Amino acid sequence: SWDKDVYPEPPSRTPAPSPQTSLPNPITYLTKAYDLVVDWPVTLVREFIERQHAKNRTYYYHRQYRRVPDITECKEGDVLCIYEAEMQWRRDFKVDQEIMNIIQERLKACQQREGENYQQNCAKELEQFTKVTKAYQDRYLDLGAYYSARKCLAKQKQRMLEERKAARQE
Amino acid sequence: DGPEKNYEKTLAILQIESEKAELRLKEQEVRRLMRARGDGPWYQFPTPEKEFIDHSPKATPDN
Repeated sequence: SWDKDVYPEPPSRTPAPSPQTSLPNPITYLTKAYDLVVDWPVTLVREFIERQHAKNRTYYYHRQYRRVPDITECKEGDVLCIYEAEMQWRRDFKVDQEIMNIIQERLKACQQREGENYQQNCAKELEQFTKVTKAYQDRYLDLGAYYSARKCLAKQKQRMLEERKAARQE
Repeated sequence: DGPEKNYEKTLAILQIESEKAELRLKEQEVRRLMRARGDGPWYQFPTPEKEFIDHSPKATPDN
């Protein structure tokens, strides 16, 4: 299973078979024999396993990371507070890599299924990619290899100033 | 162990390394002032021992 909201998937619409030839579809036969000889024995092996995994049911949790003071709340030089603001940002920055991948999975998953209509029926997924990319580029692009929170902050302040100077004229 | 230990040790290390860094910069500022002004316990340079001045009455009065 998986969450169908994280990974949206249009319902399948298979036309019902319309066989108007006298001959037998050889696909539909090896599909029966495949179910009896391959699918059926395997499902027993899996049902056996999941009855063991039910007897030894174990649990694990997603770790919670409360929020710590931002970098903006750190006096210059106080490495004790910079360190925690830096660790948090690195955690945040990493979750943003995986958000981008998820948005990319959708766009790739849509391109395949729409097939010859991707130029039309993949607009919404291409729009989220185009939007979530602009945000990503506005946060993390050009930081460099030694990227950190302080550089992320410096890049934002330099951009908030270049836009304030847009209206200071207009 | 959990992440706590490595995290809070790294906090403990960073504090030690940070306090040391400020002491080292403070010693240079201190040594610069004591040496140039001679008003501190360091860089005291010798002056003649006054205990060997002869305080007795002399053969002459004007002394």
